[PDB]
Amino acid sequence: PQITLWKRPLVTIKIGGQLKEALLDTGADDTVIEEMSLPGRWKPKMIGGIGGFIKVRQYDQIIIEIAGHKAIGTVLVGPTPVNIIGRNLLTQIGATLNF
Amino acid sequence: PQITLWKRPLVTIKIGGQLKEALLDTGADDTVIEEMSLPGRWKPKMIGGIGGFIKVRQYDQIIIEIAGHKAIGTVLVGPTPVNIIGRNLLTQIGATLNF
Ligand SMILES: CC(C)CN(C[C@@H](O)[C@H](Cc1ccccc1)NC(=O)O[C@H]1C[C@H]2CO[C@H]3O[C@@H]1C[C@@H]23)S(=O)(=O)c1ccc2nc(NC(C)C)oc2c1
Ligand SMILES: [Cl-]
Ligand SMILES: [Cl-]
Ligand code: NA
Repeated sequence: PQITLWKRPLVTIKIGGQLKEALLDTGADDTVIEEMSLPGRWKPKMIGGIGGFIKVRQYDQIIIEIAGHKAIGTVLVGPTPVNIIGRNLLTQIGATLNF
Repeated sequence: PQITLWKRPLVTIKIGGQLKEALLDTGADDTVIEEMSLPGRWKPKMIGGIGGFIKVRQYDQIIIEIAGHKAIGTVLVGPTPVNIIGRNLLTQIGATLNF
């Protein structure tokens, strides 16, 4: 699709069999989702956003569907205010910015 | 242009007579620029992201040139770690997300 930006670019994602809403975010290097259970091991990561830095749990090689497109990659879990799909998975679904 | 997302989508902007680098950010509702002077009236505002909130000055009806395209809108000025062009100005240059 072609998504205009008059409203937030929210899409449905599916992770762990669950549907969630997430924001397609070209200003995010990585994908960050609200607290949930994911399989496997995690590693620590610090991420800096507008209000300072927070600690998240990094899970690698996680299967996630984004707007009907399949991706398999890194998901960070932590106290983000909204689920964000960042460039690491936007690239997997072929997304570009155009003007 | 078509901007891929393998790296941060940074562009040059002109604002307040100054050239700056800024992130084209579909996850940002508003445009937020690092501390600088702008003319006219302003009012305080709080905006929240990962890490929490920062206080900014809200200036309305500010012209910005973004990658060569002029636009007008509200610009928030405050201690953001990066200059962000948010949806309120991305729409005016006709930016879309495509995949
Ligand atoms: C988290 C998003 C929902 C919103 N942000 C935009 C993001 O694209 C930021 C932009 C931004 C800010 C500060 C530093 C870098 C980028 N990304 C981000 O935090 O990525 C960071 C967090 C994580 C995400 O993936 C990696 O990217 C960095 C570090 C890791 S925001 O910068 O907090 C932001 C911007 C304008 C806004 N306008 C508003 N208005 C409200 C009142 C409706 O809120 C705003 C919040
Ligand atoms: Cl505006
Ligand atoms: Cl349009
Ligand atoms: Na003004």
